[PDB]
Amino acid sequence: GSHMGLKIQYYSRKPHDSAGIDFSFRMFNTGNEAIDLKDVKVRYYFKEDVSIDEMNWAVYFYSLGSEKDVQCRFYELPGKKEANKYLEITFKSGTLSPNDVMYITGEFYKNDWTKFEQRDDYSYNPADSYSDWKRMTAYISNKLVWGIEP
Ligand SMILES: [Ca+2]
Repeated sequence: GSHMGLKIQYYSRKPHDSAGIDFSFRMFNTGNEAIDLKDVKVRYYFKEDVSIDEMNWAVYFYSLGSEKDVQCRFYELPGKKEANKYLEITFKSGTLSPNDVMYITGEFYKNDWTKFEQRDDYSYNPADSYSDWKRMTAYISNKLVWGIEP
């Protein structure tokens, strides 16, 4: 009984052209040790020509505490054919015991209110139910534990 593990499931009911990108997801502790969410980050990858400072994000719900405890930031991802941006989600608090699940809800937008095209976004899963989603990644202490980077 000696390893940590996470798994992400997510889906978006937004149409492929959308003002908001929904990054709401759930995450399970699949290992056999409790996890401090302060050590965890998650990435949602996409493609956009706008600068990271031309987008804004919001988190509306966090099952393990206040929504204020979920902090996000946009980053550039250069030199990759499959994506050129990610939103990284981090946590100020929260604990997940083995087999427990957490949820967040959140969306991001362009400052100029123009629409995103999501068909070229690596992490987009247009669906109406949960399944394991390998195109969002999760890390513990900066080590990759779930998913596949672009
Ligand atoms: Ca896009």
